[PDB]
Amino acid sequence: LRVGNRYRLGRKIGSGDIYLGTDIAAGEEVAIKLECVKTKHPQLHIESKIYKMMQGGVGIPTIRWCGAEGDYNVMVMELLGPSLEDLFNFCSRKFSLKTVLLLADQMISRIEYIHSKNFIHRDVKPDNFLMGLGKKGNLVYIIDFGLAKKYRDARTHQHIPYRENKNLTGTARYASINTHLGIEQSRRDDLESLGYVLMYFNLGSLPWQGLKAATKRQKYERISEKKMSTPIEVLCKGYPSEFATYLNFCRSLRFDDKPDYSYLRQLFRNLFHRQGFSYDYVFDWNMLK
Ligand SMILES: Fc1ccc(-c2ncn(C3CCCCC3)c2-c2ccnc3[nH]ccc23)cc1
Repeated sequence: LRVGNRYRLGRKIGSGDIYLGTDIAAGEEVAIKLECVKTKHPQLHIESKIYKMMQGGVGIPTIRWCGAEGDYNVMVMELLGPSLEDLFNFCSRKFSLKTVLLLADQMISRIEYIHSKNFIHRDVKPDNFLMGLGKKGNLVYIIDFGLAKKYRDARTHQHIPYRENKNLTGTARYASINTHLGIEQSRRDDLESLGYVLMYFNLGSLPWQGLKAATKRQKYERISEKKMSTPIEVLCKGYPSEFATYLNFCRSLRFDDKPDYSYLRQLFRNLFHRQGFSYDYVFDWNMLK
């Protein structure tokens, strides 16, 4: 079907829904996200506004086209490759220290860029980072701005107020302690969540993963409690101290503190150099044959 002037829609990729497509005119594959014009909760146009504000940043996917066609609102992106969850599954849920550290360097940089554009992400998880294709295959991208919010006024740089008594909107596995306590999310929270993602890659799972409970809200209570009763030195036992030092620093941040991103990158860089690794972008999955 003839989306825009110059895009052919293909079959679904996964999860509105995501499709493979072709830029017929340029001879490139693309990713297409459709949303029905009458949902109860229209979101794509809002998301697209944010993706547009992010454009030009390293590892932000490039919008080809937004519009509407027939029954649908439409956004078209340059094609990207598999997520970190997909590549983690493909690697038997085991990443080397070198791979974790290569990813951590880029991942901190993307969150910092988002924050520079006056937003917080609030769904930092392996599924929302994708590797590029082709020439861009060494580059980690971030996606999914459906849960994102402005944390300061674009002009006045005025932080949003400290609020309580909130819901847990994102993914519970990687959520911050302050999020479980129902406190308003800020920059520190995106970074703490990254901290849990990194240990996830180290361990193959997290200790509060796979808790049975009867209801959903009961399951979140159980995750919260497990997190809050698992000291950082226990979570990180048997891995370089840097993972612990990073999570402790994140948990020390005040609501409206600007994180020292540079310090966090330097932490993992120094570890990287002590191990004698080279920044040559050869991830575990590149060595498959
Ligand atoms: F305009 C957009 C087009 C696609 C997407 C998207 N959402 C989710 N994904 C993937 C689907 C496969 C599982 C992992 C998440 C995409 C997506 C898929 C492929 N290459 C892409 N390039 C940019 C986003 C995206 C988001 C906005």
